[PDB]
Amino acid sequence: ALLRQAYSALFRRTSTFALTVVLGAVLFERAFDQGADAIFEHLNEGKLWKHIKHKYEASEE
Amino acid sequence: KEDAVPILPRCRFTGSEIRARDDALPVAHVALAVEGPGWADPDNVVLHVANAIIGRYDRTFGGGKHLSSRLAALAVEHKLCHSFQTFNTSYSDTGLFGFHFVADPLSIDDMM
Amino acid sequence: GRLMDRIRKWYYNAAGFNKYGLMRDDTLYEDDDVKEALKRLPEDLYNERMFRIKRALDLSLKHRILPKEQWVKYEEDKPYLEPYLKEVIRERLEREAWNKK
Amino acid sequence: AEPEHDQRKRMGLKMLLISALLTSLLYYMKRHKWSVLKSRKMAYRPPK
Ligand SMILES: CCCCCCCCO[C@@H]1O[C@H](CO)[C@@H](O)[C@H](O)[C@H]1O
Repeated sequence: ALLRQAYSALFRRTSTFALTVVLGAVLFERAFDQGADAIFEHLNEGKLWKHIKHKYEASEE
Repeated sequence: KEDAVPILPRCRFTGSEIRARDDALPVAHVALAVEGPGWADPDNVVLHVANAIIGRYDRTFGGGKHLSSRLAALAVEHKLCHSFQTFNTSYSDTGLFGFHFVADPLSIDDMM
Repeated sequence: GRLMDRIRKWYYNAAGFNKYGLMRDDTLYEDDDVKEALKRLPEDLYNERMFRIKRALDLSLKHRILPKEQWVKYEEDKPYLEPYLKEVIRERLEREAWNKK
Repeated sequence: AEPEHDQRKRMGLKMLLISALLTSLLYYMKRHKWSVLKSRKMAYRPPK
């Protein structure tokens, strides 16, 4: 049972609860950003500089 | 059937409260407890030792402010209650580990 | 005829405090006269008023009302405080008048 | 007129998701705590 394990290991002792929030945040950020940026760029294919950049990026004059 | 001892259906414990208020009563009584293990469990030995550390008090204890029980000392120093007791009431399959105290309306909060 | 009575009974139901189980007098704003009046109420009337009110606040925090059956009926609304409140105001006006003379 | 345009919108996406998430979470917590008063029951027991 994850809930019980989670409770015993993470949420019971206030010290571990804080550690879970911090470590939880560090991991949430990394994931959340990559995901949102991922969604944003897909919803905007070929419109961002990232996308068209190659045309003038060492391929002109 | 006649010589078999019946096993009783288990009793579910519930974290909850019941408040019977009557401001016309001189002192307030408060009891708080968590579920205990029940007769057979060895822990009951430790629980009782625990209750011994906290102990009990009542305005007629002469030890007063020097009583070893921290709660007792505090109750004295700050006039926290008329009395208080710890208990570990056991039952076959369950029990009640808690404490009960008697205080004046305006010191219930600090005592608790 | 029974016009004033049709109106009153109407407003009474329009008001809606009866849905909380409160008497008209339970809804009074507690200014100075009302406070004195309340101190004169007999213990039983006072404790009943207190429960009705506590009950109302609990219904209010829950965003509920009483079942239609429990609603106070216009004609069964007991004006338990009006008598005291009138005397308190009578006494006050006497003093005010007298202290002027 | 507004070079921030794209960044601003990218930020709006994150704001909404975190907003959706955080609001639900806080709704549950508010409800969890109040549950005590929401379900509370009382009775008037005079020595009548
Ligand atoms: C209700 C709480 C809302 C908080 C939303 C936090 C989201 C802010 O996220 C922002 O996104 C930008 C675009 O990728 C980045 O350039 C910023 O550095 C980043 O802080």
